[PDB]
Amino acid sequence: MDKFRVQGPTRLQGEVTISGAKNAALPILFAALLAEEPVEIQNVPKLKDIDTTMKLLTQLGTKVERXGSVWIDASNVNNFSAPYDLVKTMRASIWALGPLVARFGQGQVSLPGGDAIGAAPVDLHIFGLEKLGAEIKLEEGYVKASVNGRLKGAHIVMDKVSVGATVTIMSAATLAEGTTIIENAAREPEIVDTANFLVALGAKISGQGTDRITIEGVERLGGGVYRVLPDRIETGTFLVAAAISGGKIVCRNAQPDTLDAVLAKLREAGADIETGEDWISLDMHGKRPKAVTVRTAPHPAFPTDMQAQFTLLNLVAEGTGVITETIFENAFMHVPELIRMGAHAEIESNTVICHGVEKLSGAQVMATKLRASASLVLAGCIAEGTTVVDRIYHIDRGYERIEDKLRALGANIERVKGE
Repeated sequence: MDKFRVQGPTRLQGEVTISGAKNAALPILFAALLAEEPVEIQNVPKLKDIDTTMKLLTQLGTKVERXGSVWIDASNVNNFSAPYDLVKTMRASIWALGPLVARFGQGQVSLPGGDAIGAAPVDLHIFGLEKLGAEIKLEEGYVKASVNGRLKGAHIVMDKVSVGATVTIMSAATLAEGTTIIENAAREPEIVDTANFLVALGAKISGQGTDRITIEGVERLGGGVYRVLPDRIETGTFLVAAAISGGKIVCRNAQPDTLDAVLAKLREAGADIETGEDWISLDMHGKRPKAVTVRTAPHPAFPTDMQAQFTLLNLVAEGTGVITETIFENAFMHVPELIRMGAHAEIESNTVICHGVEKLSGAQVMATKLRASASLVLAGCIAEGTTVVDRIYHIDRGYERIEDKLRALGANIERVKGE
């Protein structure tokens, strides 16, 4: 079980190449089940969930192989069931359902369960599939779907914005007879990416990125090559790394338009930002950041996934700032950790009041979730002395060897194995 040992302080500066977004690669990989011809998915990160997905696809009869790309040949899918053993660690497995029933008229996915009635994300997926005409059975620890003939286009109104269900409905609708309109659709850049992938295969989709997506069903989907978009949260994390350390960083393989709110917030904190077609640069000029006000909200507003990083920024900024969380409740476990490192903060309901200090001090801190976790590593980089971040498996789930990227930026960081 790994930990990170970090020696600070170190200015984070230089260049970093942003990885493809896991959250776009996953739905695209599942959508490839719809493809009749070979597909090459480029820019796919090397993360556990990708491996799990490859294994799942293979179980269905898909030919799969990987490097930076993942090659999928779903021409011969011949099994329509995703078993317990293969789905247990990954809820995104539900994404196999829609493509299977849309293309083959049948599909089933194991449901580990555990969610309280009324707190089951699968519900929205089932809702959408039923709207499309599928018959759904909950039995034998599975969610089973079937339809005689083609799914049928429908006007669907989502009662809650769900990235997961939006992908299931959009994907399955590409092979339905008629037009499907998804009202209250999720707007995430990852949704736009998946839609663009589908269109590259021959689908007819419009409205992606807005609250209303319209899909005109087609007979079949083909194949080809598609490049997954950059990870916007990873980009944000590296931008913040330079912002809190007086550095200058250039993020390569980036997509500026997915980060409007984040860039604008960084500007407020005093950063000098430049953008290009596929890059973003941030320069602090050796200066300490200025405190800012942050309010999380649905895309394209400030992302909840950048909250911890901005909290850290405020904690070492000049002035007093407030971070308000409107999406996820209780997303503040990183705060007591930071306070152990010398930060000054008060948690008040759904907000964190930040009193910026000049320098942090190293400490033994614990990761307990992805973002707050990467934030702890960043704090270690700029803190005085030695910091040990425990439970880094959290970070590993969402960042491709973050220590390597940080090292290239000047960090003194070591992955400690305990051997």
